[PDB]
Amino acid sequence: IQKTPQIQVYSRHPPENGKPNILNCYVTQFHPPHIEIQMLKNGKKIPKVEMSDMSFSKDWSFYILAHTEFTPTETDTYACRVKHDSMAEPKTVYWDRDM
Amino acid sequence: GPHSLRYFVTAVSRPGLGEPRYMEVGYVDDTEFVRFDSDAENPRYEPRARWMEQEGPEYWERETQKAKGNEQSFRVDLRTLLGYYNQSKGGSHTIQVISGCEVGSDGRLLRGYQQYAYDGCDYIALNEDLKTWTAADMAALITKHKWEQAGEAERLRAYLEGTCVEWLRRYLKNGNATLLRTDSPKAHVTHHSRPEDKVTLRCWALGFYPADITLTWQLNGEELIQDMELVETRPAGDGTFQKWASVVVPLGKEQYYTCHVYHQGLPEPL
Amino acid sequence: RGYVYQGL
Repeated sequence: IQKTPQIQVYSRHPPENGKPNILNCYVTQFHPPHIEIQMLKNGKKIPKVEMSDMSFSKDWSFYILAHTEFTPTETDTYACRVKHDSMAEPKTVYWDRDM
Repeated sequence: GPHSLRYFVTAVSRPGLGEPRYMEVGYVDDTEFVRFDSDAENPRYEPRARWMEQEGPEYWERETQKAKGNEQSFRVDLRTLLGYYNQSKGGSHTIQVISGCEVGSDGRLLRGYQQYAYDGCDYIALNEDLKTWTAADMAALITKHKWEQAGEAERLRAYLEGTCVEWLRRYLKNGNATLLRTDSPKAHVTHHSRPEDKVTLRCWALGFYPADITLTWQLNGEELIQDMELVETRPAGDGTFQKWASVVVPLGKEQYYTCHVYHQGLPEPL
Repeated sequence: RGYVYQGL
């Protein structure tokens, strides 16, 4: 049928305000393969974001590892959003860097 | 121990603009090693892992060829199922498949496979007594009484126990000490007020390969559960992975807790 | 190696 993504936003290493880190988004469990993925710094869609290859898993579900560079502050806010056919409106995900 | 040589395939109907997509990636163990994907300048079946890149044109070419032979083969399959089900050519349709053999703990065959699933849900499977097949749905029964008819069941046996093995070991030799070589993790905890009754502490398992680990909070003896929040396991750009688990510990009574990370490239007691 | 799948 349609399996509904379950997003997962996170850095690569740890946050240190100043040090130019990588924020990743990683969408899991979906069917069918088409994915609208956007990563958003304070409401304003950053455009330099890297899809990786889409591959499936034994459940018959797909997975893709998106990400983009960044340089964290207390000020800034970073989110990921997924537009997939199982959910109506897009599911955004906010990054807690104590998570 | 043993090994894999699975082949996961995807063909999607892209109705309107676009001819069906074709993707085949052959994994080795979990170590990803070959791909083909109709959405490339040169729709290529070329490498992955440097080691496959130490081969030559009769493996590439016949096998780029072999794949393309599959592209079209499927793109016919898509029209067919569509029929079976009495579907309107309109939206996308998805055909997946996993194929392969596990090498037993000595160099021969302890496992053999063949799955088909149309639009996420099982369609066909080959059942182990590499002769019986199982029709998942009402219309997988259809291929049954044909696939069985001709020799597409019997002719497989051979691919598996044969080629799939014979071939499989070349790979497990040319990229020998590559397909393994564990990755020692580095860990810590990070106390976080949440608040003044309690303080969430949290465990950091990050920097490992293979993909697996098993973290735990042991309150001195008792292995804690219901206090446990688990992140399930996830890749981190680098091809390192990461995981973490946490607990809601009485403010004050923090030290009385123990963090536990266990992984095969870690000689870790308790 | 790869397989030459057919039928369906």
